[PDB]
Amino acid sequence: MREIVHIQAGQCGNQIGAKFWEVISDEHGIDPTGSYHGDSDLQLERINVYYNEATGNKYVPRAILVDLEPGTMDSVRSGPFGQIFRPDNFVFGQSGAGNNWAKGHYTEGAELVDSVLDVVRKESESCDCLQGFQLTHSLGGGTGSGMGTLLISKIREEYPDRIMNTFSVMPSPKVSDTVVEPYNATLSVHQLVENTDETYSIDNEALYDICFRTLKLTTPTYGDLNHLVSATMSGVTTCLRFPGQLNADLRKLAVNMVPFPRLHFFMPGFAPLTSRGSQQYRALTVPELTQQMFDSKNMMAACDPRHGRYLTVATIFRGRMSMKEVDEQMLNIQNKNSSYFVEWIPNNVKTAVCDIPPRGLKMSSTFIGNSTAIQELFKRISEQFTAMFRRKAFLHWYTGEGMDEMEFTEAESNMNDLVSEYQQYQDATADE
Amino acid sequence: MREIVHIQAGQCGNQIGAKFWEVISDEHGIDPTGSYHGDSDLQLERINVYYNEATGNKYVPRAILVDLEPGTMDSVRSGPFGQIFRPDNFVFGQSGAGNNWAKGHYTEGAELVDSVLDVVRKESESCDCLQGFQLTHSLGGGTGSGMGTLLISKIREEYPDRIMNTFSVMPSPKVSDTVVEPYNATLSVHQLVENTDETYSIDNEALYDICFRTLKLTTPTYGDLNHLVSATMSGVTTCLRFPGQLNADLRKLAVNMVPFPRLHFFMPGFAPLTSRGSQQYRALTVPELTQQMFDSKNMMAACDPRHGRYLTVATIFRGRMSMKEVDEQMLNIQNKNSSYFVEWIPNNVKTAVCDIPPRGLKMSSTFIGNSTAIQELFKRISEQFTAMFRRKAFLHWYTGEGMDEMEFTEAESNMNDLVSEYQQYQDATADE
Amino acid sequence: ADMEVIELNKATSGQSWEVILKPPSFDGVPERRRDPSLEEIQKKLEAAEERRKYQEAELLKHLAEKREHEREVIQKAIEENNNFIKMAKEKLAQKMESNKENREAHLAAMLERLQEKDKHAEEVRKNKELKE
Amino acid sequence: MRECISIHVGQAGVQIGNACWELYCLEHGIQPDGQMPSDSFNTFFSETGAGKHVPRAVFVDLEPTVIDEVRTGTYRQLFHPEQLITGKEDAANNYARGHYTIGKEIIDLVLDRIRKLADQCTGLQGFLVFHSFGGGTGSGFTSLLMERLSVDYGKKSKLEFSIYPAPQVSTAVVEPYNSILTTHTTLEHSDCAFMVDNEAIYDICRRNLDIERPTYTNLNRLISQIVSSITASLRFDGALNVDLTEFQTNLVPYPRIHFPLATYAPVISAEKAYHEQLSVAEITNACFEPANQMVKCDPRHGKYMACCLLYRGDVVPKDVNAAIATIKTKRSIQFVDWCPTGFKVGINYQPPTVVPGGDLAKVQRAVCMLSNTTAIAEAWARLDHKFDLMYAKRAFVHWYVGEGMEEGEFSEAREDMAALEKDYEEVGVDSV
Amino acid sequence: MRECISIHVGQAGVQIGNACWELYCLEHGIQPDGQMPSDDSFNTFFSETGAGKHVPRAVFVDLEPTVIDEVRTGTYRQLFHPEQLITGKEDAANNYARGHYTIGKEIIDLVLDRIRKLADQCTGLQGFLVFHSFGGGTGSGFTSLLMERLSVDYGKKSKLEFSIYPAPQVSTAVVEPYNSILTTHTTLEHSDCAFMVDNEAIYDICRRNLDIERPTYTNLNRLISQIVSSITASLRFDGALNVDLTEFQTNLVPYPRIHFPLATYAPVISAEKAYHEQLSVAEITNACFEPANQMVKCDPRHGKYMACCLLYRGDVVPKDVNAAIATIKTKRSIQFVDWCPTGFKVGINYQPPTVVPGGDLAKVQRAVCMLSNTTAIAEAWARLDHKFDLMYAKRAFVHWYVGEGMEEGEFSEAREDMAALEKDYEEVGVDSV
Ligand SMILES: CC[C@]1(O)C[C@@H]2CN(CCc3c([nH]c4ccccc34)[C@@](C(=O)OC)(c3cc4c(cc3OC)N(C)[C@H]3[C@@](O)(C(=O)OC)[C@H](OC(C)=O)[C@]5(CC)C=CCN6CC[C@]43[C@@H]65)C2)C1
Ligand SMILES: Nc1nc2c(ncn2[C@@H]2O[C@H](COP(=O)(O)OP(=O)(O)OP(=O)(O)O)[C@@H](O)[C@H]2O)c(=O)[nH]1
Ligand SMILES: Nc1nc2c(ncn2[C@@H]2O[C@H](COP(=O)(O)OP(=O)(O)OP(=O)(O)O)[C@@H](O)[C@H]2O)c(=O)[nH]1
Ligand SMILES: Nc1nc2c(ncn2[C@@H]2O[C@H](COP(=O)(O)OP(=O)(O)O)[C@@H](O)[C@H]2O)c(=O)[nH]1
Ligand SMILES: Nc1nc2c(ncn2[C@@H]2O[C@H](COP(=O)(O)OP(=O)(O)O)[C@@H](O)[C@H]2O)c(=O)[nH]1
Ligand SMILES: [Mg+2]
Ligand SMILES: [Mg+2]
Repeated sequence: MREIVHIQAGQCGNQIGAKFWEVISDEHGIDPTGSYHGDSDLQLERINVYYNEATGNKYVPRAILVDLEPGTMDSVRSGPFGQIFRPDNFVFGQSGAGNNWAKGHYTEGAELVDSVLDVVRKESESCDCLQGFQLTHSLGGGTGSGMGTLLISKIREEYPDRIMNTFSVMPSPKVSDTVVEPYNATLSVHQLVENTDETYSIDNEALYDICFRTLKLTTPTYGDLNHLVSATMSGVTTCLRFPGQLNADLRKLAVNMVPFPRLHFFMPGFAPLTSRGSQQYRALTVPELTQQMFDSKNMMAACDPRHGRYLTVATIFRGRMSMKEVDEQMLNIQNKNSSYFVEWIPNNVKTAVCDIPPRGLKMSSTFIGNSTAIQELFKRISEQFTAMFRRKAFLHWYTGEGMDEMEFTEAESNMNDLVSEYQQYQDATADE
Repeated sequence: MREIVHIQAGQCGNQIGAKFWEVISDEHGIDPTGSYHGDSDLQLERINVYYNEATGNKYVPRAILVDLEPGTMDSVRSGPFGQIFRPDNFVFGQSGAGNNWAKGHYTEGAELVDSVLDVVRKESESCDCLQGFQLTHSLGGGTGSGMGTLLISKIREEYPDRIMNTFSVMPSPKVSDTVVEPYNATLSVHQLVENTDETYSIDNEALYDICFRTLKLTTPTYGDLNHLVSATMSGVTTCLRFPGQLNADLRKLAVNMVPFPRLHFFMPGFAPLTSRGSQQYRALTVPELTQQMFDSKNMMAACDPRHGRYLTVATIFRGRMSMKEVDEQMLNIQNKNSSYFVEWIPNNVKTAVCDIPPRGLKMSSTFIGNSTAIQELFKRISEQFTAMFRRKAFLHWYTGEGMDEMEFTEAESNMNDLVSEYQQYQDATADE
Repeated sequence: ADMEVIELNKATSGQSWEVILKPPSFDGVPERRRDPSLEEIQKKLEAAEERRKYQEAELLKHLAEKREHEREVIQKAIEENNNFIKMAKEKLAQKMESNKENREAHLAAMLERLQEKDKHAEEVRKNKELKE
Repeated sequence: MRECISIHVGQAGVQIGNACWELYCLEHGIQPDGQMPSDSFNTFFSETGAGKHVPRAVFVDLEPTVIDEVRTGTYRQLFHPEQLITGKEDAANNYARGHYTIGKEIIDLVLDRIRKLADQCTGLQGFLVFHSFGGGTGSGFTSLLMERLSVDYGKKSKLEFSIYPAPQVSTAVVEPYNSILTTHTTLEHSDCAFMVDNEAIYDICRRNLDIERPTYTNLNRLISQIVSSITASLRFDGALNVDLTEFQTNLVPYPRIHFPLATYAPVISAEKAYHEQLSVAEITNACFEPANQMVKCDPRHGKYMACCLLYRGDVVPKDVNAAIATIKTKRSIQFVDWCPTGFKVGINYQPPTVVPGGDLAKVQRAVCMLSNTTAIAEAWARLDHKFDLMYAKRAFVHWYVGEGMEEGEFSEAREDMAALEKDYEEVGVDSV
Repeated sequence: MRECISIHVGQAGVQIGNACWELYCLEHGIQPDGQMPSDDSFNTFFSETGAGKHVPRAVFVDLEPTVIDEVRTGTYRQLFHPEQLITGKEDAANNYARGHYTIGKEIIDLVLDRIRKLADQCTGLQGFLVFHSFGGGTGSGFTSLLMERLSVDYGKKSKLEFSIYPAPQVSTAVVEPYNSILTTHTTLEHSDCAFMVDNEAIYDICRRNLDIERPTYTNLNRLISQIVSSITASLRFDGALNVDLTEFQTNLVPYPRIHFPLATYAPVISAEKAYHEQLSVAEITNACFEPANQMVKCDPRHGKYMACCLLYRGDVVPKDVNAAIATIKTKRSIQFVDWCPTGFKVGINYQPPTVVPGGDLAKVQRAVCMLSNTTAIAEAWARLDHKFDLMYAKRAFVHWYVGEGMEEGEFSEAREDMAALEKDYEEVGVDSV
């Protein structure tokens, strides 16, 4: 595993993914033309991981922008950086999913599916090495949840020996776009649990709650929620972009993070939490940002870390800080909190220290955790699903698109199976 | 019975044979070119026993230098006496035994065995009347203990009517830290008891015990101890090597020394004991000369002479004095201690007087005894063997080479059989 | 007492005489064979050679069969290695193939689960596509 | 004559290999290409037609950048191209990946280059394999390389240099899985195995070398010193500088019991301590002090089956002999009943050579200890517990099974360790 | 005519041969080539050649060459006829079975077809004079084989031997008593008479008479030669007593088994201790009965006598000899057996006592030799048998003999002969039927 092809899906996915490319570029030092402008030599550290070596001094990003609506396909190019992406990979859709999973995964998706699954074998075949493919998609709408999972299933069928990484920005009723969201999510979670090697669970409720309460924005905008969302993506992809030698590969991450196939949903945690395009900051030192892994107020997935047990943890430290103290204080959050870390997986918490920090943040901490507490997120979605499904409400939007009632029953069943699996290893003890 | 063929085996055997040759050539009067330089004409008519009549005013020694390692084959020729030996008599292999008997007697030995069996063929065919064969080999290592006994067995099969003489410089834990030594020795002692007509037991514990106390040196190497063995060798090498008629033949010695076939291991005794550096000069008297070679402190085999009984004794005197007081002391040391001489073998102690004598110091005496006390030496080796063997330690080094577990059990059994045989005649009385 | 002289003989280069001091005290009666024969001496020597040349020949019996035993033990040293190296390749080639037909079987089992989805995405438009 | 092939496999194998070749060349005075104008070192480094010193080593890693770092770095072109073998994608810290998956593609190619260096040897002894325990290649590929070499080379020697996993230094959660899996498949193969615990060495370059955060450069600089001490005896010839294969015999009494314990003294940093010199007696008792050893365990609570003491430079026998007497008297070092013997001593002429741009200080005398102790089982016991902890719930097992591995292969591997622990437990017992 | 063939076997036989023949050259005047300066009886030991030289009628045999090569390189090389000296390659290594059964077997036929040719030059050969050691391999192995073959090849021809009894004081092997007993048992019936010479007895009359502390075989044999060249008195030169070798069995040997006389010689003179008075009879006649001047360690003060032969060399008149006998007969510890009388067959030879010019023994005007068959000789066999029984009890060195093809029973049979012979010498001392 050596080079990653990025895919953007739907309104959310295309916006979060663009804002990711917007923040990832200024870290490495790439201008909106494609060319490099960075200070040192340690930024273009085998850039062939996210950026494709273009016809000259240029470095075009290896991203495939996909959406069933032209609305998001005439927005980011007029905005910041957007001009950078290759023209051909902009796979447009004139029709639309209309926040319906069945339309996105079956009807409208089928026409554009084979079209997008020809623009990547003209990107991955041009890759002298290949890690896999990472997808930025929402689980609430129609294009991200529907079509996104369809590409996931199609490329897994075509490329079985690669890692399927995902940025699953799942729905919340606190920031909902549609009533049908629990149907869309459950149907895609069922697809995710079976077809992805690893997934970053980006809970909209968590983003909203850190915006509304911690950041204290009376009316949180998508941009505000996406700002923290991108800041989390930079922090996570850090290893996959710099010479850290600590699960810096897509496979090495999975083998260090997933102990059981179905339990591959990661609860991301970022610190410090910053207000979009502002913050002068007071700056948090090594001890001040270590313990913020147990504080749920720093979780990007609305699940209390102390409610469950950490199966595997990947801690990333961005910025200049003595690594000697960084591990020392990272050690104290174990010997004083041993209850929340599974005894049966020795040295399960792994630390990484880099030189490249995020946007305005001089020093940051990013906790990729595989906590059994994520069951709370799926419980919420299942509870939201069983509410409408007990009423067998809005089902005619899906059944009319060709779908079956049983197709929902398995998607639901397989999800409550996953919750019980997460509870299974939470209640599990190393005997003695 | 007028010609002999010398064979050198392994590091020890070659680093002793060359030292025996550099002392005996100097004893007669032959320079390192091959030519003669000696004073008189009396020591001349006896060189034909150990030296070959060469193509001119020179004499080449009848020696076959054998070793599986080239280390000892590029050492003595660069030193003092080495180029004197015939070039085609330097039959040496490249891949050594590695202090393993099974490797030397079976594996690495087999390839070079038939090769040396052709060198000994040529030298003995060029012999008018061959006496026998004498081998200088150690019992601790692999080449001497292993290959040496293999030549012994092969020669005995090819030349059944010749005497097999040996200088068996057997191992001690006081001088060498190699662990397998008791295995190497026991396995070769079993070969020696069956395939040699006569053997000089050179106990390295005895010459190690000849260190400082009243021996002059705290820090030895090997050469300093090799000084004593070459002096003991040159001490024996004055019977069938000089005009004197005593045991002036290899067979005549055996018929006068071995009363029972298996009891052919001789405890050599040399006096006066001199250090390699310091000199006694104008000292040592005839009654004091007789007194030394009958006590433990002068024995070349670490066995108390008063702990057993002398079956047969061969006393050699290198000193131009009157043979009256030389034998007057002989028939007075035994009347005082008649207990340590078997009554059943009349006049068992035989004296020899030669008219040279040495060059270093006018007084010299060598004793060849067949004492039942030698059982103590074999007991020690058997005790050292049964320590490692009782649990089967290091046996894989031998079993892996093709050897069997039973092969050790017979070698051990046959040796404890020899100790009981030596005790048998020790407890034997001329009563009934 | 008398010293009686008999006077033996007389010659040019020496003479001799017998002397009897005292008379002899006594006078009385005591006062298969076929020895030696060549055929018996050459018989006892032939028989001596018959056992001497036997003992040395019988010595070669214990030496020649022991030598061809060292030949079988060194032969065993290689044939035990050859029957180990055969077993080493026998296990490896079987285990390497075992892992081949193990992972190539799950790959087909994988592309069955995510192949039956295409059958479901064929039954959907069959359940859909309605102009009525 | 007596050549030795050094095979370096994985990130640890390559990096510890390049760190010691840096010292090996400094032990003679070789330049970064092969320049050393006006021996015994030709055993580890061959000679070309041009008149330069070509290496008789081979570096293999399924990932390129590690080997690329040496083919572009400081010690460049002292080697030819053929022997620095590389693949594209790594074994992603998975045994099955390095053994069955990626390793299979490179196995025949390494076992094609393997003889086109072995054929350039007049008579090679065997191999020196350098590998990690927790790495994908260091475990997977080494095991396959060892298995296949036993068919390709047969009974030939294999002396491995295993790197025991430490939690503090950068690792993977699956390291004990890879550790147990590799040893089980390398017990019947590999004649000797020198283990080096990263924790034990991390401790001394932090407690004796005062470096709070030591990098692999500092880590390997210490490893190199012990490997250079273990070797040397075959790379040089002193007065009585004992060969490793000769005392391999003294160390390995049973085929499975081939794990010696490495210890080194003195361990002093370049800063301060110009004074005091360091006495001959102090370093000898430091060998028994559990602080200065390469593997974490207590030899105080365990039985000694062997004890090989290796010395460097400024050392005299009388001071060494007295230093051994002080450990026999003042200390209660429980030696096993079946061997006495005791210690196998070996003094080397070469002074302790240090890296000029390194951290360690130049000393007059250095000592290395080999000793086969029952206490090594305590290191296996740590590994087996961690394995049984993860295996109980089958954590990360799916990653191995996915690469074609059988679930029973794990239980069989643990059964070998369960038998080997019993084997080390049995050898202490003592007979009636 | 008469004649005498001298067969020398082993190292002792040969070295004692080149001692007798030297004192057989200076008596006559025969110079090292064979030429004579010139009674009528010297031809019994020397044969006239075509060229003119006098070749001695003898044969030297040893399984080892260097000992006979010593004579072949010596001044008397041209004396003995070039092919006369027979040699083998390897010795009998002080083993009876080696010299008798194995290495001797290869040379046996060659020696008796050689004696054959020197015996054909005799016009009525008397018999043989065999010279051998008791302790060597050859001499006590080959001699025995040679003797049993001379009895088949020559029949009823009288052959006498000169055995060299082993002494611990000179050279010696541990197995000497084994070789001693084995040879006598097999050579007893094939020998008409046997003169034993104890090396100890002659070694204990050189320091105390010739004044030589550590003597060599040259000094030892120089004395032996004098007694052998006193035993051959009338054989070498026309006398009256012992004129033929059959005239040794008649006067001495009373029974086939009892054939061991005791040799004695006087005077024992050196050339160092100034110049003393020429002491004749009644001074040297009593010296014959003094056990000091004897060749065998025996005490005839207890052993019952059989016969005597007082042999003289020099100018001695019968009148003073019978006057010397009268002085010795008066009160002495000597007694004869009942049946055999006190009859000494005294003989005198006019010839002067001849000595080696480059030797140590001095020229005397008169010399005396005494042949006496005494019971006391058994305590020289008793010495040997005890040493044999001591070693054979535990079978020490027996494997060396058995190895050369010998039977273990051959030892017990040999001891049984000595056990019978000891009884034979013992039973003689009884009165009388
Ligand atoms: C190669 C033969 C030799 O003559 C014998 C020793 C080795 N060499 C070189 C000198 C030497 C010695 N030791 C060395 C260590 C390293 C480098 C060189 C040496 C040597 C010596 O000091 O010369 C004065 C020596 C060695 C030993 C030695 C004495 C000695 O001085 C002569 N000991 C007798 C043995 C020894 O094994 C033993 O059995 O004594 C109890 C002993 O074991 C102990 C202490 O228990 C000891 C040291 C005393 C320790 C460990 C094992 N070795 C093996 C042999 C033994 C020693 C002498 C020369
Ligand atoms: N002492 C030392 N330890 C190392 C070194 N490199 C890695 N390690 C350790 O060995 C283990 C990691 O194994 P690696 O060698 O890095 O992995 P690998 O052999 O390359 O196999 P793959 O990368 O999965 O293909 C951990 O204990 C590391 O801390 C090194 O250079 N020196
Ligand atoms: N008087 C005398 N005794 C001798 C002489 N040579 C040897 N002896 C003694 O006779 C015995 C030795 O017998 P040897 O004649 O030397 O041996 P051999 O007859 O040659 O038989 P081998 O050498 O075994 O073949 C010992 O008692 C010797 O001391 C000699 O020349 N004169
Ligand atoms: N953080 C974030 N969440 C979004 C955004 N857009 C939509 N969502 C959430 O995801 C769901 C709508 O998915 P969306 O991608 O917009 O529709 P699609 O175009 O058919 O895939 C709802 O749950 C929204 O709350 C966005 O821009 N940012
Ligand atoms: N006395 C003496 N003993 C030696 C010498 N060399 C080795 N040894 C001893 O003999 C044994 C080793 O035998 P060695 O000849 O070196 O091994 P080989 O070449 O395989 O026969 C050990 O017990 C050593 O102590 C030497 O030169 N002199
Ligand atoms: Mg690696
Ligand atoms: Mg002789």
